[PDB]
Amino acid sequence: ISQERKNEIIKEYRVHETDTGSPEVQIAVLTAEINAVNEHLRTHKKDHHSRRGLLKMVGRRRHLLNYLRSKDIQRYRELIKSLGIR
RNA sequence: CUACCCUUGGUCAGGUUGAAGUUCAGGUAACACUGAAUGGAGGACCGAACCGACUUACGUUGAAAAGUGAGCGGAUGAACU
RNA sequence: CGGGUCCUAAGCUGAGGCCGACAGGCGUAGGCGAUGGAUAACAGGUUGAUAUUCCUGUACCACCUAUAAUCGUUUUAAUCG
RNA sequence: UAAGGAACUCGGCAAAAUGACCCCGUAACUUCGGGAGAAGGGGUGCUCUUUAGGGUUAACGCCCAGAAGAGCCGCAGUGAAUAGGCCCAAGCGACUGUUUAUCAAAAACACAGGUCUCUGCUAAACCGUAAGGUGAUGUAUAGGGGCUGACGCCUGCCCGGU
RNA sequence: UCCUAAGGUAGCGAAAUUCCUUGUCGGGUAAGUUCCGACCCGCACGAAAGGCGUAACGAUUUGGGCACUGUCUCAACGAGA
RNA sequence: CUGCAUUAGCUAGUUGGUAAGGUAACGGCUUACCAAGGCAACGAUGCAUAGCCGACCUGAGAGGGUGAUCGGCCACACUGGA
RNA sequence: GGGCGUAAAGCGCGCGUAGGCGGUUUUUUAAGUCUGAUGUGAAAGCCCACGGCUCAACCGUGGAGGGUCAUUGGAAACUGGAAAACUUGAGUGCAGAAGAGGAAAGUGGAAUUCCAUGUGUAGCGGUGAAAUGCGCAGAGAUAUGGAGGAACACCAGUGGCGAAGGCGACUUUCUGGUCUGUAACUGACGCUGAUGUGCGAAAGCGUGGGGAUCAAACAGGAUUAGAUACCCUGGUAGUCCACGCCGUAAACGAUGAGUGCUAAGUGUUAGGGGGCCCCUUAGUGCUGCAGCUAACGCAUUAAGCACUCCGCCUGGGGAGUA
RNA sequence: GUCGAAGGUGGGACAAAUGAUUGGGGUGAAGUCGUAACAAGGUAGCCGUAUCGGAAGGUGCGGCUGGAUC
RNA sequence: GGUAAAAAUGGCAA
Ligand SMILES: [Mg+2]
Ligand SMILES: [Mg+2]
Ligand SMILES: [Mg+2]
Ligand SMILES: [Mg+2]
Ligand SMILES: [Mg+2]
Ligand SMILES: [Mg+2]
Ligand SMILES: [Mg+2]
Ligand SMILES: [Mg+2]
Ligand SMILES: [Mg+2]
Ligand SMILES: [Mg+2]
Ligand SMILES: [Mg+2]
Ligand SMILES: [Mg+2]
Ligand SMILES: [Mg+2]
Ligand SMILES: [Mg+2]
Ligand SMILES: [Mg+2]
Ligand SMILES: [Mg+2]
Ligand SMILES: [Mg+2]
Ligand SMILES: [Mg+2]
Ligand SMILES: [Mg+2]
Ligand SMILES: [Mg+2]
Ligand SMILES: [Mg+2]
Ligand SMILES: [Mg+2]
Ligand SMILES: [Mg+2]
Ligand SMILES: [Mg+2]
Ligand SMILES: [Mg+2]
Ligand SMILES: [Mg+2]
Ligand SMILES: [Mg+2]
Ligand SMILES: [Mg+2]
Ligand SMILES: [Mg+2]
Ligand SMILES: [Mg+2]
Ligand SMILES: [Mg+2]
Ligand SMILES: [Mg+2]
Ligand SMILES: [Mg+2]
Ligand SMILES: [Mg+2]
Ligand SMILES: [Mg+2]
Ligand SMILES: [Mg+2]
Repeated sequence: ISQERKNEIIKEYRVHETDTGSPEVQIAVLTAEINAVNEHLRTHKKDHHSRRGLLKMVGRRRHLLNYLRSKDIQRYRELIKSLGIR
């Protein structure tokens, strides 16, 4: 995804100004990137190498979503409805 | 008459099975996929009309120059008319 | 009411035309040709023998004649097409 | 129709047996569809009592349709009539279908599929002396002809002869 | 060693093909020229005049069970033409 | 406190509830009714094998093997039912 | 109280689920842990002591011991639980870097084969030597043109990239990962990974397309005792493309992954920093201590020293068979 | 009358024995055929795969060194 | 660059 679009996503989900590392920001950007590669894979179904990157991104999102639910369930519930992930 | 064909018409009680697809639920990164429900496929199933003619008995100067009786096959189809 | 004085399918025929010892074959325009399209009447009564056909009652369709509310009256704006 | 029960016979030919509906249950094998109604069993009348319902109605009523229990009668309750016999193997043909009108219905024909070959379009092929047609108002994923015949696994060697 | 264009492969096999032949052995039967399995000395199988399998299907051909019975032992009686 | 996954599904009185009956007694123990539960890779279900233990044999120990005599508990009494 | 480079043994390689394991500080709790008390763990036996049998065996008596036991009282370091912090791990941002990483279109040039003509002539081709073959119906050779498929010389390097298998003309589009610096941010969010789930050379299989080259099978020639080979001339599948299937290789570093620690010297790839030199990060080679090893060897790219987790081994054959 | 041992009937499951015949394995004469591997084993060998051949094996494709004189 | 081609076999003991 473009740095412009990424920056827009950070601003939408940043917990505080200057926040770039919160699970919310990281999950949101990951969600965008997963969708973009899923789009690539629809046209290019035999780009196995790119799909592997997508699999790693899905796992990293899962692990952060696991951590957030563990720490703050409200923050989790708000993030999943906002990003439409479940 | 009969064979095939052309054009235009008609007919096929009732019962059964339950394809694809779809929807919902679950499931997935997205798909596969799973379960219900829905759906109504087929030279599909059983069985009358109808069409046929496997067996057998009768009939054999016949009721009949090819039939009758009892069973028998198909019966939405390459159907029958 | 069914058919004709309506329509066309397959098919048949076919002015000229094309082809062919002859006879004749083929074929265009155009015709003909229902098994289909279009198309205005029903109930009751009645004979030994006919009936949506006769009769009784109540209808419908096309056309004609007359009188016509109204509308028009020649680039026409009433009307046919 | 005693007793027997295929001893009959070329051969169970014919006959007998099975048969309805409901419930339980159901194998090898398989192309996963099937096989299957597999098979093998159980129930079925009438009366009374209690009692889930559904359709149509304001309701009543009417129509449909169960369940449980307790009784009654006969040799027997789909009390008549009508309604699969079944199973295990082997050959052949995949299959539905077609055929010797009137001695053969089949393992024969056809078939979807395979393959070879011809054919560039006024196509090849076919009918006609021709004209004119079919092919096709189609155009090589098409059309004619030969052979093979679902599907699965396969399909070896020989071009000397014709 | 001789010959050929090349010498039949896989699979299958007393077979819708096997003369000899009721081959031989095993199974099934009290007893089986049929049948099934196996064997291979294939008279004279063999790969699209296809080879070998094959679920489903068959008024197909074939062998064996269960049930059933006047088919039979072996006939008898009754109804009707 | 036992082996086997070349045993992965198992169960319909089954899991729970309600009521009644029944038992010294609690309880699906049983029976109607209602619901769809219960169990299982932390090995259910199946199959095989086996009485269990105090002990006993061995081993430096940790372990391994075994379950005579004696004592405890359980089960059985020709087989099966009452 | 053993191992898995070469002896038997690292899954071909990822993505991940359960499970196992997990950085630093504080506070608290007390499940594990530690320390007592109480009850109980029959008797017999074992063990120890003593006593009785002439001794011993044996008999008797008293201790001692035997729980993964229960109940209850303390301790709190560690493990666990709870609460609150931290930034070193792990990520994110920001600023840079290189790359045959992947997918899909498009564009080139060399060469091979075939076909068409011109010139031209008696061979060409091939081998150890031959022959089959091709050619005289004009071959081969040479010149020019056309058709088609496949692969990309030079660059090119123990070079680069990728989890592995792999990836080499160029262009564009889409897309994955990695490294350096910085220290915005988050704040242990981590590691491994049974069962799962994907990817996976080549050959092979299915459907459709394509067919230059090479080439199982197959056919000639030759060699040979024979030659079902090696060599020669041909040649089909296949080799190529698409989409499915297969799921295996000495899929190898015969070396599982993660983390930290432990002499040096030298080359190279992509960076960073400071004065050609020095320092530094991540790769990639060679050489070589300590240590390790049966030896060979390995040696900061461990096969050294450690901790976590997974897979695997237990004589050979039968057999990777039934 | 309910329940009910034993018994009967039926379709399945599992186990063991046996069966014409057939398959590979093992062992055992100094049997027959060839010579595939070990040396550059006389075509380096081996791994996966495909196909072919009396037999070991051959050949194609990819891979490995656990090969490669000068 | 090469390269000459062909080039089989030989009981178990001690
Ligand atoms: Mg039918
Ligand atoms: Mg009849
Ligand atoms: Mg039928
Ligand atoms: Mg029928
Ligand atoms: Mg005419
Ligand atoms: Mg005229
Ligand atoms: Mg008419
Ligand atoms: Mg009259
Ligand atoms: Mg009798
Ligand atoms: Mg009798
Ligand atoms: Mg007889
Ligand atoms: Mg007789
Ligand atoms: Mg009969
Ligand atoms: Mg047939
Ligand atoms: Mg038929
Ligand atoms: Mg006839
Ligand atoms: Mg007949
Ligand atoms: Mg035929
Ligand atoms: Mg042939
Ligand atoms: Mg015989
Ligand atoms: Mg024949
Ligand atoms: Mg033939
Ligand atoms: Mg045939
Ligand atoms: Mg016992
Ligand atoms: Mg010891
Ligand atoms: Mg080894
Ligand atoms: Mg490895
Ligand atoms: Mg004691
Ligand atoms: Mg390939
Ligand atoms: Mg060659
Ligand atoms: Mg392997
Ligand atoms: Mg380094
Ligand atoms: Mg050799
Ligand atoms: Mg060799
Ligand atoms: Mg060969
Ligand atoms: Mg010797």
